[PDB]
Amino acid sequence: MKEKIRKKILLAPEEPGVYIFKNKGVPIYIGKAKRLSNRLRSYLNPQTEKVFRIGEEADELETIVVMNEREAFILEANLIKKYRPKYNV
Ligand SMILES: [Mg+2]
Ligand SMILES: [Mg+2]
Repeated sequence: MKEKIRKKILLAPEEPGVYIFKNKGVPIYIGKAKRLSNRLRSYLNPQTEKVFRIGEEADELETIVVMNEREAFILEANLIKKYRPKYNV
C-alpha cells in the first residue's frame, strides 16, 4: 500500500463517512463507515484477498465526512451507482 494512503488511513477521524479508493483518477472501491478510522484501519490487516487488492491497487484514497449514518448510507449508494467501481459487487 502506498505510504500516503497508510498515512491517510491512520489520520482518518472517528466520524461517519464515505471512502473512495481510486487508481489513476478512477474509483475502484467505495464504502461507508460509522467511524472512518475504524473501518479504514481494517485495510491495513487484510482479512480477504479483495481487501488486499483494493489497498495495493489504489494510488489515492478520498474520504468524505458526513453528517450522520443516514447520510453515509445514501451517499455511498449514490456514488456506487454513479461510478460502479471495479471492486464493488
Ligand atoms: Mg459498502
Ligand atoms: Mg442518523
